Amino acid sequence: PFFGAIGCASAIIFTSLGAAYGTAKSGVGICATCVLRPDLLFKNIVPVIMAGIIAIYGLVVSVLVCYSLGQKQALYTGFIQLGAGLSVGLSGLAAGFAIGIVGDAGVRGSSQQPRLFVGMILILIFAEVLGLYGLIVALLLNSRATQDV
Amino acid sequence: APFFGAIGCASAIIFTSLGAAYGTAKSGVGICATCVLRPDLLFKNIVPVIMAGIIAIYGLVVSVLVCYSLGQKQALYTGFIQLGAGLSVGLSGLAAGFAIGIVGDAGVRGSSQQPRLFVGMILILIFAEVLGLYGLIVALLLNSRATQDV
Amino acid sequence: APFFGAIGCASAIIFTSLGAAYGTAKSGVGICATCVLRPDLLFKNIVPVIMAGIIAIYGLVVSVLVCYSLGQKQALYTGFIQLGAGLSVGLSGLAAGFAIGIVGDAGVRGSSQQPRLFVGMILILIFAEVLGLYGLIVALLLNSRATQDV
Amino acid sequence: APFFGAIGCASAIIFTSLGAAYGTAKSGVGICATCVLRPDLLFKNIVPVIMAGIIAIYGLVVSVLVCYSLGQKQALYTGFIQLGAGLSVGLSGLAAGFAIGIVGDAGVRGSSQQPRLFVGMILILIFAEVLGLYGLIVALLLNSRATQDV
Amino acid sequence: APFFGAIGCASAIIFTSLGAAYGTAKSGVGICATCVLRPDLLFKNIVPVIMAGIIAIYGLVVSVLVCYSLGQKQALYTGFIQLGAGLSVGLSGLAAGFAIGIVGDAGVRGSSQQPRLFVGMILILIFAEVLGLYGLIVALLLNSRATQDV
Amino acid sequence: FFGAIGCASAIIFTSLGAAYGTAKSGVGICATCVLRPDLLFKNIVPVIMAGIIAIYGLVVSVLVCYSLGQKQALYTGFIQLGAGLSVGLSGLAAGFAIGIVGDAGVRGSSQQPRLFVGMILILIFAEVLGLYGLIVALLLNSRATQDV
Amino acid sequence: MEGVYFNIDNGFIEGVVRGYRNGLLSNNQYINLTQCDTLEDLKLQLSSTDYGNFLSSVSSESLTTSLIQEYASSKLYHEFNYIRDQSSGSTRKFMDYITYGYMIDNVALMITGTIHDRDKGEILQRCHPLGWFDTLPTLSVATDLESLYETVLVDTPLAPYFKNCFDTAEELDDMNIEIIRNKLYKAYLEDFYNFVTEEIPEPAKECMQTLLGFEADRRSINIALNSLQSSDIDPDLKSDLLPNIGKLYPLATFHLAQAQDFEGVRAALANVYEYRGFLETGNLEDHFYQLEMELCRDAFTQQFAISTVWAWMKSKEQEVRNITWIAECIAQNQRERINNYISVY
Amino acid sequence: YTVVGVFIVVSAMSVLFWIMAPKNNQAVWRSTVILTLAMMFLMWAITFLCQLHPLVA
Amino acid sequence: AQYREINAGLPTIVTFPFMFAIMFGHGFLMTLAALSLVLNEKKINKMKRGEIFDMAFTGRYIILLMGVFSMYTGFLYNGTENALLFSNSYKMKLSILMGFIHMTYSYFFSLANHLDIIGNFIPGLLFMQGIFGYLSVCIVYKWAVDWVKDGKPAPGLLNMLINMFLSPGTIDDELYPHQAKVQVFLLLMALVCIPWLLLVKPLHFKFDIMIHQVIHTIEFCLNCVSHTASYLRLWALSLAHAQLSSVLWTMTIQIAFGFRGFVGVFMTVALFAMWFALTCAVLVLMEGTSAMLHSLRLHWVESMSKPYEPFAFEYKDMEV
Amino acid sequence: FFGFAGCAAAMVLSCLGAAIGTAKSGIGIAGIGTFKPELIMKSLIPVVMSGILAIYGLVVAVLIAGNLSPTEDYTLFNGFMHLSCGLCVGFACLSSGYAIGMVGDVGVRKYMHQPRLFVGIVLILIFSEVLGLYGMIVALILNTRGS
Amino acid sequence: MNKESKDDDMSLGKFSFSHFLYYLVLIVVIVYGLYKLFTGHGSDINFGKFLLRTSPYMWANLGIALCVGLSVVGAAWGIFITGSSMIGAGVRAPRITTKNLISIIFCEVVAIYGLIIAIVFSSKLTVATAENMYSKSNLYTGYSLFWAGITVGASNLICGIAVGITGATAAISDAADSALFVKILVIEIFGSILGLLGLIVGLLMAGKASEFQ
Repeated sequence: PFFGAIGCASAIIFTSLGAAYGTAKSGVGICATCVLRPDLLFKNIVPVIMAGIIAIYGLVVSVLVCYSLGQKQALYTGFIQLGAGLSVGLSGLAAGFAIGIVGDAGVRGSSQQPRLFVGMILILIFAEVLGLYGLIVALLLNSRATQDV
Repeated sequence: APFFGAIGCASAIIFTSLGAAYGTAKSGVGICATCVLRPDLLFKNIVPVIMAGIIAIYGLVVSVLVCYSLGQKQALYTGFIQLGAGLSVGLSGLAAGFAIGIVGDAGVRGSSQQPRLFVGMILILIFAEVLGLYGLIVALLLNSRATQDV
Repeated sequence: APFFGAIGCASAIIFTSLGAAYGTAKSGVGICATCVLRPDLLFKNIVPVIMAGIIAIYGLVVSVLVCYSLGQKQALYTGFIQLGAGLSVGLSGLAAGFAIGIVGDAGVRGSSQQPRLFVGMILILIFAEVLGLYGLIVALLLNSRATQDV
Repeated sequence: APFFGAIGCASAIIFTSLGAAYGTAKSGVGICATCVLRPDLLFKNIVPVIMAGIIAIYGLVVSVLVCYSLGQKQALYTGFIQLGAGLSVGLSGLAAGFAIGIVGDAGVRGSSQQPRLFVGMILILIFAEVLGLYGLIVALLLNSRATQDV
Repeated sequence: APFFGAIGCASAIIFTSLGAAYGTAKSGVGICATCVLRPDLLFKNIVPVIMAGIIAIYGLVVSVLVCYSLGQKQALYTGFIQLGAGLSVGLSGLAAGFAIGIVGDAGVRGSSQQPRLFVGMILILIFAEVLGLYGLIVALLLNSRATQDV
Repeated sequence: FFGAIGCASAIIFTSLGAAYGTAKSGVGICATCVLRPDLLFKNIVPVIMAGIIAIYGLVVSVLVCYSLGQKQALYTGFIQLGAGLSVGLSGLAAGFAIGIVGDAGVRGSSQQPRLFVGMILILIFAEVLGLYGLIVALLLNSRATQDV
Repeated sequence: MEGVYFNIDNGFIEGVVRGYRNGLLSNNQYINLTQCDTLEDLKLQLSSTDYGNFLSSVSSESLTTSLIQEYASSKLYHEFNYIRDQSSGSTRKFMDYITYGYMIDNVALMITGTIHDRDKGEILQRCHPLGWFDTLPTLSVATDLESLYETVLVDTPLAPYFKNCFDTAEELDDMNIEIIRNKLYKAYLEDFYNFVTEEIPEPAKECMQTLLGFEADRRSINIALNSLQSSDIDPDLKSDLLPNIGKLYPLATFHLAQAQDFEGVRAALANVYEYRGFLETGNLEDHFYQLEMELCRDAFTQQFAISTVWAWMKSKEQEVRNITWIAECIAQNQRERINNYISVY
Repeated sequence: YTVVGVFIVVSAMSVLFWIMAPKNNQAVWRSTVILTLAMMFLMWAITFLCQLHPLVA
Repeated sequence: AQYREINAGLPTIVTFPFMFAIMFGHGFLMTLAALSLVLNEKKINKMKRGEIFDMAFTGRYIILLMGVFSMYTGFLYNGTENALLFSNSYKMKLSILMGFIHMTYSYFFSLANHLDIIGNFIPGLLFMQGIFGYLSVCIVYKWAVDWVKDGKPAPGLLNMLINMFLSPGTIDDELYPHQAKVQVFLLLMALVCIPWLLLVKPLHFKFDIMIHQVIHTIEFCLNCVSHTASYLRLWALSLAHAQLSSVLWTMTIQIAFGFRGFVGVFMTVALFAMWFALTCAVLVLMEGTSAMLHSLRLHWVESMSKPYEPFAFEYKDMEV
Repeated sequence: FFGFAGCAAAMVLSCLGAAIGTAKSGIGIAGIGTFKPELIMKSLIPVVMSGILAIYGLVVAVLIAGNLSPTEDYTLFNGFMHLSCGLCVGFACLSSGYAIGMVGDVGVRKYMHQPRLFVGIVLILIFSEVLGLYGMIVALILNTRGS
Repeated sequence: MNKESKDDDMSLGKFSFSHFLYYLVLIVVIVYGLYKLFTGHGSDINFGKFLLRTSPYMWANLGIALCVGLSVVGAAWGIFITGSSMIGAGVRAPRITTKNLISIIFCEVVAIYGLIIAIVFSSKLTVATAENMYSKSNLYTGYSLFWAGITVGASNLICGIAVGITGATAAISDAADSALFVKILVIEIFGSILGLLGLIVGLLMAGKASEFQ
């Protein structure tokens, strides 16, 4: 065994890829929305900062899972961390993938009408429950991996 | 023993979070496009985002129950019912979110022009969530047999 | 044995939930467009989503019946008929849901112009449940012989 | 002794160099397209290439620090650590370079007609480098325990 | 021993030669003449071929350094530590060669019309050309400790 | 022993290439026959020329099938795969080339009777690749029966 | 990029497409023939090129306007219909899709001209998949959408004119030839983006994407400049969708299309092409011809690429229009004014 | 042994542009000698015999 | 951009050419080619040869100062270098101490401007001054570690990488052992700089500040690691250019002198001409690729100091 | 017997790269109506230059096949170095032929377009030939250091 | 062993999907099989600590028939685009497009090239032509004939494809038979000599694999 390091890095890699795709999808709609009028550029920056907050859960989960790692690697310490990191990584990647399209659609629709910032901010801000549930499942899965031989 | 049963608990929340993310994105795209033309239908069209995002609680509760039913020791035959129930709940939540997003986009686009299809659009989106409840019930029935071995 | 019979239980509800979600999305995509042309056909268009969603109960019933047969102990020959019954009911439910989606969308678009064409679209969706009924009967007959000991 | 962690040090600089090269190409395409219309924003738009190319220094310093902590005995407490620690910084640098490419191309194309979002694009890249820095911190934390294997 | 790790020296110039070939191939493509000639762009466009070929020049030195440290017969410890340096220079040389190819094609097409874009177009490939040396330094650092195996 | 698929691979590849060349020659002959009823006899050369390649794979499959089931070992089922792949690749390439060559020769011969001699010359000269591949399969099948 | 895939039909179709383009006339022959003014010298000078076979098949003692359209119409049938009969697969499907894309607006012009007492014999030469003896007489004479749906469905494969006929059957496009031509041009650009999106990653396409992207903005600027001072409708489909979403917008093309003196958007979008903000239609057409000619000469020399087939298809229509305007200008005993500047690009 | 002794010997026996300067360009001429001398001090070239035995391993 | 005296391009005239000349004796060709365009500037202005050579001919003082300063650092590399992992261990740690003086000089120059009536500069350069000060102090003490209480794994980045991860430890390795409180005082001084940065803004502003202090805190936190992380390009390009020059010179010098007679003059003349021809293009490629210090000094150095005023101010400084 | 796969697969990439480079370079010599002045005047350098890539893999495969023998030291197992030695020259010859084909097609296409940029296609195309020499030099250096 | 039927099944399955790729849409090659094979090989090769490789045993003979089959299959595909060029021209001119059939002789010689080496590479046996690992040792001599014949067959297929690719553009190539077509024929000869050079270098580097006993 001794292969739990890729599962530990997959939580920050999936949240970093989902946050990068959400920031790219937010900047893609913000680049087209900024061409119409330079009066709502500060309002469209909320999707990149909201999508970038999902990487802190995978980073703190990767640091907490890395802090409980033992000196001897075996089969009991290289199987639960892969699913625990893959759960928070896939949850942050799905939340970043939905936050990218939600930030792109809200950033594109926010150019013509500035009143959609409440609904786009609420629908875009309502995607953190998947990453929080994935980090909560990764904490419970990481809590049962102690005493590795 | 391998002790690799956490992939079944992670696959349920991964599939439910992916289906809820795709349904929330597909419902938020048509909700944003229909909300750009008029903001009065935002509160009526806001139900599909919560309905698509509510499917993640089944995979999160199934992963929490599968993680709570794991224990300190595992065997080789322990990681089967969690993988089947996790894959079934993940596929059911992904199909329910995929149908919920396409139903929410056409519901918001058709409801943007004339505000009369909200009864059928709310009934289709409220009726398409039964697959996640059936897969969560099958994941609970498969999870009930995982608290006796080991 | 490994006791890996959960894939046959989850494979029926996965393909059944995916085909039911695809059929409900296919009927909900055309229901919102057909509801704008005639307000009287709004309540009549809800029958294809409920008719397409009825095929999901076969994989949930076969997975719920096959879920109790696992238990804690297993063997080398127990766990093979459930995969064939689950994949057999899942493929027929996914194909019946996929054909029921395009048949419901084409039946709603053709029924939007004239009301006499709704009997053909309802007849195709009513006639497309024979594959799911035969696959559910074969999955029930295969699931009935799987439980012999324990 | 047997070890397989040698590819983990070289795997770290691959994703950051590929994402930095793709971000430099996507930023250079919009900078070259915007430099033809007005030569005043050409010197201002050149900062995102050098700012995007600084993400490879974290993977190169992590690869040099992981290569400096290499011992003479290979075991299970040294192998597989540099692959995940370098793979996390490589995937974070590849995602930050991939977002910096679309952010630089969209910022250069939107700033080509009317430059008003240059500080927003530079703040988007400066806020996008923190995703690579967060992966680099976990790669340094996992890379710090790659020595003393028995 | 196993005698695995000899492909690391030959694998170095593969991605670097493919990236330099893609950069030199993509640099000549594009508009270079419009009516009868260009504004001295023929003498300026020759820099991206040598700039893309610099990583291929360093890849032969890295592959020669790995080939000198390969040897006829060595232990399994030096073989596992020797492999891995070629993929780091190969991936960064391929990504920097692809970014130098796209930046050379866009800088050649945009530089064909206006000659003022060659200053930023040369600085884009000059700033993107360090990806091969950044991986070559890590490959030389890992290859420097692969000698004197026991 | 796994050389049973080698005897069927030659007739499978030659039947597939002859089927595709006969389909393209029949489509080109049917499309060229609508413009004039005099080119029907001239347009039938590509289907008859492409359909003659099945006899080499059938005779090679019968000859390779004749040495199976009586004398076989762990080293006697290797030549049938190379001979069947050899005749199958040459028959499949010659059928696909003879189909487009027959369609282009029928389209060029439909305008005037000038390209029909060139298409009939190339179609008559394209059988050397099938005969050279058939001679290697006959020479490989004739040299068998070495290890019991 | 290119040269890494194996294509059997693409090599013969690319060689047969490059063989007709190599034997065609050049800019030196058009510049030399444009300077001279004589009906007898035009037949002798034009006999050396590839059009000397069709022009030499039927000719009289005087220059006629009917023989000029019959020469390019006879050369277009052998240059376009001859390659489709000898080809098959995705190359013949894309080549038939391009001829169906040009036949979407070319058949729409005959369908709109059918109400004005127009037939198959009263239409000019245009790019199509077949001649006007199989599908053009029944499609041009057929005024009902039910017969045009079965006539378009009878051809293999399915063309994009069925959706335009279905949208035009309910009166969803326009009541004039302007809105039907703009919606047909936008649907033709959407179909070219659909086939160019489908068969895109066979080779490495670089000049085809820039030629289609510049041709979309040149077609939108030409459609907005054509309706300038014509009182066009801002809420009507007259703005073709382009790949640029940060330089050219639909509101700027719709506002610039109306007679309000709003040509500053073309000057803001300028500095990258041959067009510029002005008030002369001849200078805008000459700059649009030189802008469309850019990236077209590179496709005539490069081989093993899918963009060279579309660039040769547009270069055949541009060379047929330039040869028809050059022959029509000298056929009337006059000197070209706008065709002389656009004779070389 | 180190270059800190040579840089301390240069800094000890050197004013380092202190204190006055010329009239024309007194700021660049004043800080230029201190920046070049401080750049040379960090560029003192402290060679081997602290990390000697090169050409290893 | 109308600053005449300060502070736009004051430290860029020394920090620019000194840090730019470290990437490039190979510096004699840049000083000869840079000094050759002095008298021939009027005739070379109307020759019309190249676009980068015209901008290099306009900035004759920048290429003359950087070309003259590049010969000093270039002559030392091409200290000695005879093997691998010997010369790079000192040239790698030399760029940290070389860039730390310009980093502290930019903070002192930024702290000198705006002259409580001062603030927003006391918290900056406190965490990086402690971490980078202990890393530069460990690199300075690492070259004196003889006897055995020393080591070169690497030093520099190895001590800072091992530090900040163990409070109970003292140093690993080659650090000042007096005894363990260096990391505690560094972590306390770096952790105390968090509230003092945002707290010192309203006291220094007087005799919407929250978002500016948070964005300046995160931008200072990212630029503090990016500014120290961007220093590797000088030693990377210097070691790559020195290895690329010494490989061709060592691979051509031995073959040039062999086969005495006419073959040594012809083969040595052709090999020396091709070697010098490739060496001039390699030095021109490194000089063209040495703009990273100008870009990072123009954006990152100009962001914490105060624009294109330092580029014209650096050339206008040597002219007046 | 495992060492013969590298020598047999050594020139397989150089022959496929030189064949595609010669076919891609020869495919662009069709146009455009001038054969006396410029086609071929200086466009024959890529076709003849691309054929020299197979000689390095063929000579390296003949030297690697002649160097190894069944009675020599082959009980290691150390025969995996011949696969990297042959694949190193094969990938460099294939990339050099693939870049030489696109450089010859771009130089032949841009040669007839402008009469002033003819030296740029030759100067840019001349640098592409040095790519395949590194795999042959590394293959000969790896074969010289072995048995 | 198990690799005996897997090698023939994979060899037939690769040519089946490769031949079905250019055909009508009935089947297609699995692109995920390469990433699944690389991930499955690197995953099992990475963990655990063990040498992962293959072992050839006895057969060693598929390169002999595969060389002549690959040369005949490569030579048979070049004549399609070469012969279709003259029919593609048609009535455009009576020029050298009907007299440029010299490339078809080299394309027909490309099928004999490799097949002559495969015919001369066996004598006095059909099961084994050298020392095999079924009744003796020294199986490298019989093992190298498979890779040498596969390399010579692939080189003959590439030269045969390059000959037809040169001839199909080298039919007439300007507009007619007024300009000489020898410029494309020079590149066709330069891409035609690679089969003879690769066959001479592969035959010389391959060694002797006949007269087994």
